[PDB]
Amino acid sequence: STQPAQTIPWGIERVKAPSVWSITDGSVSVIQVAVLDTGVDYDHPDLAANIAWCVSTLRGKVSTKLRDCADQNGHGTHVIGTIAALNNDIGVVGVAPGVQIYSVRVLDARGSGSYSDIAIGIEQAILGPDGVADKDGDGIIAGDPDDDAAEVISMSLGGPADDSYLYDMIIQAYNAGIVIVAASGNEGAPSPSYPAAYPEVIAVGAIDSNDNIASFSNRQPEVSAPGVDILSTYPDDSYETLMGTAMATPHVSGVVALIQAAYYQKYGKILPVGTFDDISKNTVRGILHITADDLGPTGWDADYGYGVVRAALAVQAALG
Amino acid sequence: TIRVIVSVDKAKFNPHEVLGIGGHIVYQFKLIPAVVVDVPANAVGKLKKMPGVEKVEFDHQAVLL
Ligand SMILES: [Ca+2]
Ligand SMILES: [Ca+2]
Ligand SMILES: [Ca+2]
Ligand SMILES: [Ca+2]
Ligand SMILES: [Ca+2]
Ligand SMILES: [Ca+2]
Ligand SMILES: [Ca+2]
Ligand SMILES: [Zn+2]
Repeated sequence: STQPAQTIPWGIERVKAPSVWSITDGSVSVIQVAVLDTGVDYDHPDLAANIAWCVSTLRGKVSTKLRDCADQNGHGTHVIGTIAALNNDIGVVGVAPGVQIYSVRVLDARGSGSYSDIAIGIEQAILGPDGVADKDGDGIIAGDPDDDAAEVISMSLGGPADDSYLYDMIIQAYNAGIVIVAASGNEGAPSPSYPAAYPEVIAVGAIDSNDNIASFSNRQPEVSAPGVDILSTYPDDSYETLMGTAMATPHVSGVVALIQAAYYQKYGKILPVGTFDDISKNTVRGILHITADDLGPTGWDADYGYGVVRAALAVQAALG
Repeated sequence: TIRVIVSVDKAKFNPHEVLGIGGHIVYQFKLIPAVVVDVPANAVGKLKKMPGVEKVEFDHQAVLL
């Protein structure tokens, strides 16, 4: 079937991505976004050019075979398209439509995943294709052009358990300089699921096209983003509309990719990750917080977090 | 068997330690001092007391959101 003519989904517009693309579409050589999910439809015409690495960690076995890394569910393909669908004549367009993606398959065809597989996936995003975290020994991993580590790890998934080996891996990612982004969860709970709940991870809640928080969105997130009626890529070489904090997550990861790409383009370095409390323009998370559209009551609140991410303003903050 | 994840002091642990209790090694992490192991459910308490073992944790589940 003939591909449909390109449209910009409402959520891409909401997070103020299109005005950034004249500065960068995310296609800065050193920047990769690792999406830990159900895999990817790696030949999708609106994704293929941005799929830089395709791997699987299912059952505790690292595989780089296309057959093993391919998406048997659809969710990963959707998430990836929100971040990085190509700006061209077909389909949709991602927040960062030129960013390299590492698709790391940690969830099976059912969309279920073991924590062990997820932790292996995070390890793989740090190690990159070359199997080595920090080749030159300088302590610089994310943002080091000699290494192939991802700069963003995006986890549109969650569970109730807090395990120390998993947290240890999250800590390794953080110390590598990797911004970690995760869905808050879809149970209408008072706080985010794991790994979103870790201090080193940006928890993302979901808003609808009326700027209301989705009723399912777990509360006390760090930021929020479009997560209801989200059109994106879907297998096979097609498109689908979904809801969930899994759909909000990639919008944030895309914004981070734009920030880091723009910052590297200008300065030849990346910004530090930052912390939940940061309200400066000196870290990624600080920039996300200060530029977010503060919905609901003034200030951080349990529904929106700091607010709805806005790529245009974030990138200006980064480059200012 | 069940699948668990063992945290260790790498300098005080050798993965062969777990074989005598029916364990087998699934994955040795490169970036954290831990190993994913398949073992008899009855042997979990045994792992906890092995040289270099700091913690044994169950393999939990996450789902797509
Ligand atoms: Ca395909
Ligand atoms: Ca497109
Ligand atoms: Ca590497
Ligand atoms: Ca390095
Ligand atoms: Ca270096
Ligand atoms: Ca990189
Ligand atoms: Ca607010
Ligand atoms: Zn086994």
